[PDB]
Amino acid sequence: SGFRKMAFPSGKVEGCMVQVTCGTTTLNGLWLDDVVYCPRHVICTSEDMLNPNYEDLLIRKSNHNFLVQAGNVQLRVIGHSMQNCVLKLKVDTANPKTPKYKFVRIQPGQTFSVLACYNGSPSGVYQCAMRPNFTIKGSFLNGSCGSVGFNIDYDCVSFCYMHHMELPTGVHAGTDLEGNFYGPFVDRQTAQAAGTDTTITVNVLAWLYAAVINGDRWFLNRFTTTLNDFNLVAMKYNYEPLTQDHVDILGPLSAQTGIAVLDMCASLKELLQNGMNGRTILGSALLEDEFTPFDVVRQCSGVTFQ
Amino acid sequence: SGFRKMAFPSGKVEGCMVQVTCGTTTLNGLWLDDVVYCPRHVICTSEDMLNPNYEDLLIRKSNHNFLVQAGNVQLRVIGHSMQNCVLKLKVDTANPKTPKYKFVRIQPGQTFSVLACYNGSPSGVYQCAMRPNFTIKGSFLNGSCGSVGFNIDYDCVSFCYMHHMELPTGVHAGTDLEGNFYGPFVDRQTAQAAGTDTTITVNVLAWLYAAVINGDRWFLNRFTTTLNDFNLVAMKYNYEPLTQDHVDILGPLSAQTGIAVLDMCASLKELLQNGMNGRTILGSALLEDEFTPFDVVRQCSGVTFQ
Ligand SMILES: *[C@@H]1CC(=O)N(CC)C1=O
Ligand SMILES: *[C@@H]1CC(=O)N(CC)C1=O
Ligand SMILES: *[C@H]1CC(=O)N(CC)C1=O
Ligand SMILES: *[C@H]1CC(=O)N(CC)C1=O
Repeated sequence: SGFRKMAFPSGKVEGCMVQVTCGTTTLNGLWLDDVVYCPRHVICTSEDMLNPNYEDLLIRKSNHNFLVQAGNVQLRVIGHSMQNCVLKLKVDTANPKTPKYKFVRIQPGQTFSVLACYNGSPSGVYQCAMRPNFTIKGSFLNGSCGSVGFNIDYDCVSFCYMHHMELPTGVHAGTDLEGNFYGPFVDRQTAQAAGTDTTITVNVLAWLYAAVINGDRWFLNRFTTTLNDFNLVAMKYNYEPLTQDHVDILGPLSAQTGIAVLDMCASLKELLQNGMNGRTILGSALLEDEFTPFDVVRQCSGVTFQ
Repeated sequence: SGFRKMAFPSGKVEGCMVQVTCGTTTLNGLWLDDVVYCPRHVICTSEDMLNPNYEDLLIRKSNHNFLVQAGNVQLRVIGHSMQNCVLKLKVDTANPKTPKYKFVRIQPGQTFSVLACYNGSPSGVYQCAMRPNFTIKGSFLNGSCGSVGFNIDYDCVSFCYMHHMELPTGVHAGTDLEGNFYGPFVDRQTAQAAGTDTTITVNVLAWLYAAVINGDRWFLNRFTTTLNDFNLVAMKYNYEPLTQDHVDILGPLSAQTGIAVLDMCASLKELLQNGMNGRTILGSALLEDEFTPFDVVRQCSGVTFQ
């Protein structure tokens, strides 16, 4: 037993990370088959990034202005094109270590692992959640753009995120692997505001179930509320409203622990109004919303991957 | 910027994990060169584990009673021996993916990554700290024994931990790769008590420096204390005493931020007596002691590995 903010094993992703240089700008790219994917602002200079005209900038570039290195092995660029906010560089070699993979656009509240990289080389791995305002609260230094986020399904990698920028507020924004930004952000250096960040209620609930599974039950109370009246309290504290799909997703956690979703909601209700009063839950003095119901089930049953 | 509890990339370790079976007991082993390392309680039955006589049990076993699988590839066991609490199985094949590696016995308070495994297959990765009482607070289910903890130094893996058992209290105990337990635990199913768990003061201090680096400075106060008088407060709250080596290790964090170690100690002093009063620091409502000074420097400068 025990409970940890666990990330997916990163081995299959390490072998896909390359270093992309264009001009004096260097960042990370993702090498699958014979295509290298990277942020298109790699073609920007320091001055260009305030008001970049990407089509006009991309015109001045030819295949040989792009240097791609995979460790010590040089790749040769044969074609290049812009798909939304990512560049696709066709190279002469297919990545031998290309894993079975898929591109996926995740939804707010889902979780994934980030492999933070510099100069094409892997630095560290952490788990995080797509916030409801389509940002992530990550850990990125200069040079980490093109680092990717991913899930693993047995032997299959699902790439869902590419890092593009840090907002003046210290949070992080990026795209899917087709280059569409998550959220209303653009790849230019201007003031851009994220919305109100809210708490992911269904994840908190999944975490309470994890805590019951692991011996923390002090917060269980003898009260039963309704969905309307919980959501009425939820909205007051900047919590995402709970819907029926959310209750359905929690069904197996309900079944394994004998506690109805609505009863768990009533416990959360009380913590929101009264607080935790110094106590802790699974080690934490705050409510935690970076585990999905699937994460809890995976962790508490020991799902593995190739 | 930002700050995350980051783990090391696990790729180099994934390729070393095999599945070891003896009788009906299956667990994980570590395959480096032509030796497989695993917990010796693999040779125990369900009844044996209360009062195991390992030498007498190991006598009834021969090379062919040990089945080692690396994915679908079977390994053949040629020799076998017991070194303290680990078994060493000599196999006929050297692991092709053997990375440059070293065995190391870490000290309490150092951190490392755990690759949690089942049936020889990688499940997930998390960072943790060796507590001062030589336990770790991990996330392990039945079948995870022989999972290992490790650090990476550029292209070199430092194995420091092998998982052996969960205590009746829900915490986790294990050995180095030479089979010596960390702490006074034995590999038998009896009540074993860990000592008092204390907080790792030098790590907390490193984390305060990280927080100053990332914009959290509300806890900075205009007070200066002495080492004796801080330690006198430290011991009252179950904090590890601070020594001069500890102050020396923090020197570069002091230099980069302009804040003297002793001044930071005085800030911590106040949080210990007064609390955080609802506020948070780097996202957390508790003081955090699972980052070493080296972790903070690595994260805040973007150190990478092969
Ligand atoms: C993994 C491998 C693959 O092609 N798929 C299809 C959806 C996977 O899920
Ligand atoms: C990594 C590779 C190796 O043999 N060493 C010696 C200490 C390392 O640090
Ligand atoms: C990485 C991401 C980013 O914004 N830059 C500046 C050009 C990088 O190099
Ligand atoms: C893994 C670790 C442990 O104690 N067991 C029971 C025999 C395992 O199989």
